[PDB]
Amino acid sequence: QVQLQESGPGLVKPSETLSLTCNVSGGSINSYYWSWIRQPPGKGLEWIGYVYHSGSTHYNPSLNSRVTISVDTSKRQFSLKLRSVTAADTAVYYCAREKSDFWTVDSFFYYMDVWGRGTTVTV
Amino acid sequence: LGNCSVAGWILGNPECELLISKESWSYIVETPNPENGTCYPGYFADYEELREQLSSVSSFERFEIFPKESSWPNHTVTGVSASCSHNGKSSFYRNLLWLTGKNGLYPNLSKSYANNKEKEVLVLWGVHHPPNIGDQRALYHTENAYVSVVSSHYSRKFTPEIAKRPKVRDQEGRINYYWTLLEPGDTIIFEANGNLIAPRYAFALSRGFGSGIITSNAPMDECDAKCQTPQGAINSSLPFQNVHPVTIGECP
Amino acid sequence: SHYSRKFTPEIAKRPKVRDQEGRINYYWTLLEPGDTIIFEANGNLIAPRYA
Amino acid sequence: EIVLTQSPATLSLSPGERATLSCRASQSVATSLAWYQQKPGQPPRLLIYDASHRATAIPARFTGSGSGTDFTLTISSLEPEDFAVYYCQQRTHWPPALTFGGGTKVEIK
Repeated sequence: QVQLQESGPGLVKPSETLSLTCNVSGGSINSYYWSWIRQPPGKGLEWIGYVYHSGSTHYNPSLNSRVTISVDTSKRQFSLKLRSVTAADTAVYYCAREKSDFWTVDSFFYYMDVWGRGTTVTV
Repeated sequence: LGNCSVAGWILGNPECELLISKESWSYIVETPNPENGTCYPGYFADYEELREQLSSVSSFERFEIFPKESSWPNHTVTGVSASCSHNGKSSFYRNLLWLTGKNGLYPNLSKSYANNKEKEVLVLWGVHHPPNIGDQRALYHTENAYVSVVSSHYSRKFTPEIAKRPKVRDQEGRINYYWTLLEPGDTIIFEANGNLIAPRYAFALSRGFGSGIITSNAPMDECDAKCQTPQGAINSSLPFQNVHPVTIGECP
Repeated sequence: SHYSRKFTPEIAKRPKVRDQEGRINYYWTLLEPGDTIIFEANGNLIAPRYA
Repeated sequence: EIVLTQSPATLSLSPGERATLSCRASQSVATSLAWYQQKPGQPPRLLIYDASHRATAIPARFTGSGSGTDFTLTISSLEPEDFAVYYCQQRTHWPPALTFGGGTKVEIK
């Protein structure tokens, strides 16, 4: 059973850089797609971007060139980079595992999730 | 052979499943334009040469070279493809297996085989080129991959390239099937890391002379003759005929 | 001036052959008069001695 | 580019009735849509994936269905603990491009 927890709470001044980590229990970061989820209070949930367990990145185009993610090469934790943090995107920040299952060799519709407890990155 | 091609039948195409249970015969037959042939698209490596294998094999027994049950504990095999349908429920080839990663891992595998059947044995497999890197990671949990097959006379290295290709059966990825022969006393080693289609039914062969492959249309009933041609058989002792050049059996 | 190819020696344990697992592939070629052959290598050669 | 417009933005009912929620795509995403649950405050748990199947050990209460663009949820029977906020989720395969939809609240009368 893989269980996950984030790290790095606190505040941030405008135009500064946000960096909060996320370490993995239960199993490891070997296999699946590991994802970063943010949600402005009283609204929906966008998605910052995520990186493959091997370490290949995929970032949200609408929020490009402000993010850097990877595993810390101990393959037990991963962290979010956010340069020039405007006071706008205040949110509870979710660390989520995204694992892809399938039935046939076509529909990979199964994109499951398990996530932690959310990080209160109040600006 | 009915509807399936030789490529279809040797791979156990799910349209001539009924063809499984005959292991001794006289001469192949082929509808000239077999449709339900190689169900999953691709490019049979050295197709014609293997076509020439079967032109002279007398009889052959099939056997689970690696039984589906115990051969792959750390992997999973029950992987089908909607293109390769059967009655509407998605299914795969009989003789091949889709070793896809299991439990979030696809551990390296080395499933060797020392042949001791005292006859030439035939082996099939294939390496699956996905049309898309995301397909590859969702199916085998690794960016790149390599496959190696080794004998005491045969060895080559497989790197499945990634490239989107035109629609073929509404399913972009392709495989290349391969094959080889093992002389008695030879051991074949299947070293792989990703993108395998492991064998499940290797064919133990037995050659001969007097058989052949033809391409006919006529139906089949209870004749009794000695010299059959694509247009039928002959039951006379005259020494020359002008029915069709290609023959089977001792013929005028 | 007519022939060239690139050699990457793959690594793989193979069955016993003469109680010695590694193998080579020998190769060969012909040179017409006036042709120059170049042996660029970095590792795993068996260079010619008697052409 | 792919977006998930929702309707209704809210539904209210007396606990024990039928419930139905839907999400509408901006394009033709075949079946890779999956919907959630999120109690007040707590982080959410996945409920229905491929818009077809219940999660692991989820009560007889839920069922997700439909195929094509418009997908719909059904509550064959509800319990008061289910009063929460439900979502929808699309995941384009190769460029991963995960994008959610609106997300609505299921209050009472």
